[PDB]
Amino acid sequence: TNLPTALITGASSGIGATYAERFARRGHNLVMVARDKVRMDVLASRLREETKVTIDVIQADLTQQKDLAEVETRLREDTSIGILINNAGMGQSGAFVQQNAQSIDRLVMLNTTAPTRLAAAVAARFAQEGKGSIVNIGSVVGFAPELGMTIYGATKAFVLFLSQGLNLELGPKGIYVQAVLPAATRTNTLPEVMDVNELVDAALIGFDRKELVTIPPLHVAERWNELDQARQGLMSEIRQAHAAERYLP
Amino acid sequence: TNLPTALITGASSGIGATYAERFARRGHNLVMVARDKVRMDVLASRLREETKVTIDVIQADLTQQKDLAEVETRLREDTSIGILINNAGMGQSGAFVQQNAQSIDRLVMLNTTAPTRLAAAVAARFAQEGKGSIVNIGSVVGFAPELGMTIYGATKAFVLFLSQGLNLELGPKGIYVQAVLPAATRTINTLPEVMDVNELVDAALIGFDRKELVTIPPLHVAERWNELDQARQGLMSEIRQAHAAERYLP
Repeated sequence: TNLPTALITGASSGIGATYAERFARRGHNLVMVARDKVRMDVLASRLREETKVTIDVIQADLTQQKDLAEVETRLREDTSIGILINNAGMGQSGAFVQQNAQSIDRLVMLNTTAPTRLAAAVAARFAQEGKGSIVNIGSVVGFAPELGMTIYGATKAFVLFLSQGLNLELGPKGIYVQAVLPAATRTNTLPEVMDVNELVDAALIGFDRKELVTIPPLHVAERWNELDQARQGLMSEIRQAHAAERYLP
Repeated sequence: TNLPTALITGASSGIGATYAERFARRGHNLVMVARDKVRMDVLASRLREETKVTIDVIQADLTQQKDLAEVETRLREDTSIGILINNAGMGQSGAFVQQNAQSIDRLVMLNTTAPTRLAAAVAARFAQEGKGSIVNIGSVVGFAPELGMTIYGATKAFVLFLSQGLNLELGPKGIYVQAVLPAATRTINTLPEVMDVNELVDAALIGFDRKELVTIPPLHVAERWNELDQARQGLMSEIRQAHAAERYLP
């Protein structure tokens, strides 16, 4: 019974909190990372009592260089960590013209820079060990510029490409890289939205099946294949020596 | 008659330097932004002699908060600037496991954070004026995780999405947002498969003058882009958010 320890960012609520509970019941030791230390301690204390696994709590604001460097160091040196859940992330509030220099910095930093750096911290050790799993939490919005969340969607397009690139680089080294792409998730005079428990349960079914790109709210799985095929179809017609004749006078 | 001033980042060499020469010959005043002030001043001096336009040179490291804030201020306050060429960018050196925390920060900052912030600096004024043009320099690598430049390609996937999002948001305000996606561009025992930077920018400016939204000069079959975008929306058309698909149900 040698289950690897799982480090999970954004563990204080929502998708991260559900991942923590899931892996703890499966028998995995945990390292919980979030900005809200109080909700983490409450959740971690309950999971210790129920599942009897060991859980380390790391308070970290991954928009800060000190906090991000501390989590990187934990990922590099803790040889027991064999699973990274790149879950920490934030949304965009308002239109593009309502955004701030501070808001743009934080949104890219948390959704793009931090998960890339955490993946880099583990990839060197994972490759030497010949095993390891990296789960990046993307978003369906990464496919939908029409939704008006331009910067958030752009960071999620980054996350999907990162996952695809890491699989091709690290897959042959024995490393499993999964992209989980939720839609609207629950993390009144209105009914809608998917329960976070259903989302993580679907994501873990793909995880156990070693699925590379997992989109639970996608009804027709073939649509993803056709998108990837269309992507490669475009690349197959790239001729780099000269511009196409439609750009010639 | 009254051609707007163009601010061009990464103007010291390559695509940025070529955009500068092109817009100066058309009659546009320029604001050149780069870290290499010596090479920029050489270029700007030559363009002043040839085209007789005015050129302001701003030495700036767009990975730095102070320098980026100065260029933001210039874009917000200089009402003569009507064109933004988001060209500043750097490549990735080595595999993912060879990357550094320092290298990752700079790669994301220069290729993603800086162009987004510069676009935001102009968009507020552009929207009030009801006109303006934003040209984001992406890359074909944004379509190709197979090329092994994972972080660089990811930033270019970011830039393309940013361009698509800005067109739908700022287009209705009268703002033109173009995505220019080069492949290998030249900025003896092998066959040439790199495009001359002059040919790349000339193709990009033909798309610019035609108000093309996504311009991929090395793409031989233009329909491939349409089919990709259609497939993208086709995937979105099958998104059902209430429950997970039955393939994830026991």
